[PDB]
Amino acid sequence: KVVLATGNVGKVRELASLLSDFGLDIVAQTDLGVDSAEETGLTFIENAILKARHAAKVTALPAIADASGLAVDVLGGAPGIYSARYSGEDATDQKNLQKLLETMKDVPDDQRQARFHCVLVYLRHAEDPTPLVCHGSWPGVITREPAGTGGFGYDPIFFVPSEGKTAAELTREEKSAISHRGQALKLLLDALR
Amino acid sequence: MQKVVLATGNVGKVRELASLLSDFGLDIVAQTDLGVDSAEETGLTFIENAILKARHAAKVTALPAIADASGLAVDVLGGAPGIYSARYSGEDATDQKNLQKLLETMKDVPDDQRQARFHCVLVYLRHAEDPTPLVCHGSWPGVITREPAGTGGFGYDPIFFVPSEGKTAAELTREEKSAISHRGQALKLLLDALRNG
Ligand SMILES: O=P(O)(O)OP(=O)(O)OP(=O)(O)OC[C@H]1O[C@@H](n2cnc3c(O)ncnc32)[C@H](O)[C@@H]1O
Ligand SMILES: O=P(O)(O)OP(=O)(O)OP(=O)(O)OC[C@H]1O[C@@H](n2cnc3c(O)ncnc32)[C@H](O)[C@@H]1O
Ligand SMILES: [Ca+2]
Ligand SMILES: [Ca+2]
Ligand code: NA
Ligand code: NA
Ligand code: NA
Ligand code: NA
Ligand code: NA
Repeated sequence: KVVLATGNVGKVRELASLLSDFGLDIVAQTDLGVDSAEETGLTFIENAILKARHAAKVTALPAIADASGLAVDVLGGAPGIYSARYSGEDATDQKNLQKLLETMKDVPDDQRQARFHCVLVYLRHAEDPTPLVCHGSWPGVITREPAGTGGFGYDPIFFVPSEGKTAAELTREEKSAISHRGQALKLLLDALR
Repeated sequence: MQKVVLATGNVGKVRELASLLSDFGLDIVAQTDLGVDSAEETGLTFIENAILKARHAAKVTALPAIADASGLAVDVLGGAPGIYSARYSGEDATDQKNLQKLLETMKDVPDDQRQARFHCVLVYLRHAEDPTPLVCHGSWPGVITREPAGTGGFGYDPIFFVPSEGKTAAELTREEKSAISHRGQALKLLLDALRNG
């Protein structure tokens, strides 16, 4: 039994069944009454550990967490670890991507490079001194208009060159095969076996 | 021109890190030379403690920083001393006091139950608040001896037998240890990450 230490349904959709396929019994932290951890970390790695640790503390189960975000080159890597609250704590996925959009409206078509980052952590117990920490990243280009209805977050404005479409235009299987998250997950599963 | 602070006060670690970082092309300065005091290690993992030490140095000096958090995990002791390796014998701890304590602790542990592993995490931070530090790790299995042997290295090396070599970590040359240790492995990964960064 392993707790999935996220409240993000888009993350759950991209993780839970692949983890199950692998052979784990996955429980969403909300089912177990785990509230949101304080994300006080300055890096994806530290925040992923904090969220996994918070869930492992509450439940006494091993935990997997995901800290991820979008880094845009012209913005010096923003919104980065502040991706979820980019437009404030009114923030929704649509409000965040539209702010990003508005922010980049005068950025030339050839300067819109970006990269998604993902750190996945597996903690055997809350105080595991050697958690499995796996990361992935995924380069793309920020579009000027959203396209596609799949995925979540900034997916409609993230053009994926290798696919010739945005992340939201991919099927879930396609996106799982190549994303920052799918790359990290492959490394995590390798490490687990 | 541009310096990188080595965020450790452990001379044994400096001896094992500085020369390859210099060969790579980094201008390395030990944090003590810049007057940096030891950070408070409040982390529960090697990775968190390596990040905190790198960040403290980076903040104090305004230079990129590399830190190492490492320790010895003994199976029969449930992984102790672990992240508490440096302070194992307490507030007066020295390498010899720490290894002798561990010795004494393991006195009645049978020969087939003395397995252990060194762990190393190295971190590189461009700035104190770098959201994506380079984080590399290495581990190295061995067996705890009953008596110290060898004078090389530092820390618990005299009591860490390495089955592949048929001698303890302290009986290895500097070159032999760097080729196979938890730290040699992590450092080459870090150099690879730095180049490809
Ligand atoms: O902390 P948890 O509960 O896991 O949920 P969260 O959504 O608050 O998670 P983060 O702090 O890790 O927030 C990261 C964000 O990065 C964005 N993001 C992460 N992965 C994404 C993906 O695959 N596609 C689009 N956006 C993604 C996401 O929409 C948020 O803006
Ligand atoms: O924190 P810094 O300033 O780097 O110095 P420190 O010596 O306090 O560093 P740690 O908290 O990382 O302590 C780790 C320890 O693990 C031991 N250790 C680490 N690497 C070792 C090695 O290669 N051989 C023997 N012992 C080692 C070391 O002697 C300490 O007991
Ligand atoms: Ca969050
Ligand atoms: Ca220390
Ligand atoms: Na979002
Ligand atoms: Na989201
Ligand atoms: Na220690
Ligand atoms: Na030492
Ligand atoms: Na070494």
